[PDB]
Amino acid sequence: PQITLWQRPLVTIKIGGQLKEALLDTGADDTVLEEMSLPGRWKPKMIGGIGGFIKVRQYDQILIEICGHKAIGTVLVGPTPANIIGRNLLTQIGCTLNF
Amino acid sequence: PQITLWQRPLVTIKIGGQLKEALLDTGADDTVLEEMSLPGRWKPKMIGGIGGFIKVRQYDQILIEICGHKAIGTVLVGPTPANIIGRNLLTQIGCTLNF
Ligand SMILES: CC(C)[C@H](NC(=O)N(C)Cc1ccccn1)C(=O)N[C@@H](Cc1ccccc1)[C@H](O)[C@H](O)[C@H](Cc1ccccc1)NC(=O)[C@@H](NC(=O)N(C)Cc1ccccn1)C(C)C
Repeated sequence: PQITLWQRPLVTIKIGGQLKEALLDTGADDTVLEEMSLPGRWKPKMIGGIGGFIKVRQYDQILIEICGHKAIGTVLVGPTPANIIGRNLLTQIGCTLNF
Repeated sequence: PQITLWQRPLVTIKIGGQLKEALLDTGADDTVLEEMSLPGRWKPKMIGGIGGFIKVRQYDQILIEICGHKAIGTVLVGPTPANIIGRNLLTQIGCTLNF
């Protein structure tokens, strides 16, 4: 598919069995998702953004499915205001920027 | 061009006379550049992201060239970690996400 950028590029992702929407984000290095409790082992982390840093938990090897396309990687869960799909999972789904 | 996202998507921009690099950022509504003097008048604004809010100066109707493509649009200047080109100028240059 081709997403245009008139609206925020939101898509549905299936993660841990359930669907959520998430923003496709070429300027994020990592994927950050709203608070949820996944089974599994995690690590504390801090990630930063325009106004400062926030505390998150890192899960490794999570399968997500972004418009039919699976990807496996690291996800950070924390008190974020949006669910953000960053480049670590976007590379796996073959996604490009074209102008 | 077609840009893959294995590395951070950074381009050279020309603005005010300067060259700079900025990130092409689909997850950003607006464009935020590090502090500079730009010709023109400006209004204070706040913008936010992960971590909170910063104070930015707003300049409207600013010419900017991203990879040899011109846009003319609003640019916010403030103390951002990174120079970000957001969706307000990516649609002028005809950028899409494809996968
Ligand atoms: C730049 C700013 C105007 C932009 N804000 C924005 O678009 N807003 C607030 C409108 C809005 C409101 C509600 C929903 C959606 N959008 C923003 O920060 N967007 C975030 C997404 C977001 C939106 C709202 C709340 C919280 C998050 C978007 O993720 C940007 O890609 C942002 C850009 C950025 C990059 C580097 C440094 C600062 C800002 N990435 C990030 O914040 C990511 N950080 C990151 O990847 N970093 C810091 C690594 C890095 C370092 C240096 C250079 C590049 N990358 C994190 C989500 C992990």
